[PDB]
Amino acid sequence: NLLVTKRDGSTERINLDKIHRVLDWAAEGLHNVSISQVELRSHIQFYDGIKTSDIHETIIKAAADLISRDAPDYQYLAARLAIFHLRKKAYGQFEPPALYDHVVKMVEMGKYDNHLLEDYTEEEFKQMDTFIDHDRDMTFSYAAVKQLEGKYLVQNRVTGEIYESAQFLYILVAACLFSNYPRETRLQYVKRFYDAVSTFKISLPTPIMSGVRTPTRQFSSCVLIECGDSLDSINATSSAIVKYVSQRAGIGINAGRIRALGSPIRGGEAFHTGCIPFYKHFQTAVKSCSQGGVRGGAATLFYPMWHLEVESLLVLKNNRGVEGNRVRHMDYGVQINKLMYTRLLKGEDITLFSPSDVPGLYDAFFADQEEFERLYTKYEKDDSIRKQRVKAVELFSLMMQERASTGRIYIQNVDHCNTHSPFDPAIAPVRQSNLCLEIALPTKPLNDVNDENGEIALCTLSAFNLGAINNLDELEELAILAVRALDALLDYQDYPIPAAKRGAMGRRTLGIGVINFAYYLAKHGKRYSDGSANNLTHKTFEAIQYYLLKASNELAKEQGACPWFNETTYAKGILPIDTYKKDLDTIANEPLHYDWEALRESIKTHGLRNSTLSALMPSETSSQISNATNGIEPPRGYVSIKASKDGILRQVVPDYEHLHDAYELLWEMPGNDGYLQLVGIMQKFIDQSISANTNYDPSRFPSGKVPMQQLLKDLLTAYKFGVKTLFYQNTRDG
Amino acid sequence: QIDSEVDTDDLSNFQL
Repeated sequence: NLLVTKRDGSTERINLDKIHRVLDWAAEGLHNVSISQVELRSHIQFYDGIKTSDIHETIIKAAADLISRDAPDYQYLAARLAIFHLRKKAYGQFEPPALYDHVVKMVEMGKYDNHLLEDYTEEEFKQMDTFIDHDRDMTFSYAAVKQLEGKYLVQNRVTGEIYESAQFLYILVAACLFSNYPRETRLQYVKRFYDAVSTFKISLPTPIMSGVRTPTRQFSSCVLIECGDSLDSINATSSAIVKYVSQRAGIGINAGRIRALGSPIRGGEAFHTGCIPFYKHFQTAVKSCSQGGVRGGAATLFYPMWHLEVESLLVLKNNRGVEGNRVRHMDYGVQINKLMYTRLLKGEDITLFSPSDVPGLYDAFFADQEEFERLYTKYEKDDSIRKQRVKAVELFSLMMQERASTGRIYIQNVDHCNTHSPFDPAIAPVRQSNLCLEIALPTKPLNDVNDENGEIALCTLSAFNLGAINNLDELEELAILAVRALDALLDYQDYPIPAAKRGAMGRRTLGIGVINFAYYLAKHGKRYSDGSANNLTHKTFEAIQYYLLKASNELAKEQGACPWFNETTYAKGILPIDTYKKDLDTIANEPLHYDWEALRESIKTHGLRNSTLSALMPSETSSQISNATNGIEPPRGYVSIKASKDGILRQVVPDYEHLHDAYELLWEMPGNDGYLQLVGIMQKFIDQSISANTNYDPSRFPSGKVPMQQLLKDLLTAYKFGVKTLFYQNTRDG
Repeated sequence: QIDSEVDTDDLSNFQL
């Protein structure tokens, strides 16, 4: 008989034909999927009085467990089944309610913002409902649905109730972002943005995806804080971190100016103890709202290579040492410039100084390399200055050894960040990066949490899916929607600290990047390691930068340039194509295809809405939702395995069936040269920076040990092609 | 595992 129990807890008789119908429905259009195979595996686990929800979970998992490279279409079979179960779970039926009724109910329950009902009329919601296509939920993959259900869809985390479906999320994010638009164009934009996000052309960050439409206003994910050399600034920095990590933001801290251990105690401020103690205080601030003082909340601290305590700073995450000299739960970014690299090449020494003892040096390091060398050589000979000399080879090897063993000791080439940038280094120099090393914005130290003369950088992100466009001229529409939606967001969100508001309203900085790069290269028949993708990469990143500046320029015409537009190089008629590292000319010969000189003039005359537009970030979740390869990285394998409460999550790279031999997997690359050239070509056009990785496989080297020579050679190649920063170092576990 | 052996004579030619 097999009794089935329902949601109200009432008994009906099992209906095996109904189940089969759903399976047959879900399978429509898929290849190599056996409905019988799924029925055999799930029916055996049924029993008298099994709830209906449990039947749904059982068949979902059955299909999920058959996902493989040989039958990738199980990804969709499981997904559709999952979508079906979520529909019934939220609406009690498959067919979603009308938009207007849904929004009314959610506003009354306190789950949606009430401004939605004030900002749009019932007729306008009826119009919006005709845009929605609920059948687009049938295009997700199983792993995507799991992320949607896990961290995007509005739900009751305690009771496990899901209140909405993907398409209401997409339509309402659009509705909120363009709510302040004139009624003559408002809904035309709403429809276009909804089409772009629901068909995976534009990806949005997690915070936006889960919050916009709900009553919250906290959407910042990266804050850049610069700390001055004083107890008041140390306290302000610390207070600012606590406020921002409680809202789940990644922090990027510049603590380079703090004077060295021993330096003259100046003002009562016991700076006799040096950097370490204060670094430990920033670590506890970063972990202040973390479970058991270690999980959640992250930061990357930056310091110059010539700091007098650099040798103690470089081994802070070494897992072998006294607790009083170790700050293990933060990542560090070392700041280098051309002079430092020269000393290494010539086999000379590097002189270490405390920032407080060398007037003008620290600022010169970022804004003027000629003045840096002048001051640096002067102070080397000045006998009144406290200093220390170390062999450049020793310092560079100590740094690289720590980078290699932890993977988390990053590099920032400060000269490249200021000679090739959107900002004028005399007025607004770039002095640090963020958590994942792709943001590069100007900052100013605070003397108090509420100091209005300080500046904290924030950046709003998003990305273009290179696997969902047919030709590069589709980026014109996409760039308009991406820029307009994110610029609206800058006025929509809250700012807990005055200095953060200042930078956002002054410069209106954005960071739009790409996902699915590997897939894109595979379908064009190119690889990473042999130089075959150089010209296509050049051509592709010229289109992205060109259309992003165009959209921003059009927006400034309409609504005015950003208040501090005059501090940008763009304001003086200087473009990315005028300041790139000239060595790039030897590795790419593609011509420019767009009219940059027409654009040059327009920017000069009407200005830009946003000071920065592009940045290439990492991405795990966004890419999962659109079944795309992460950011610009090569896949580690054809199938991704992730752990979940419900089971093992598998995801097959896009179009594996036809492109398995076209892909070039991470550990198939012979080395980092090909990849480092592509990053250099991308950096010619990007406003900010890229999260570049370096990868090494021990089994490709004699005795299973990566030679220091190879590590330093790749460091220098990166520098030669204009790479601004370097993120993770991946070493193989084989 | 790394082999800490740097040849400064080999790196010197490099052009930044």
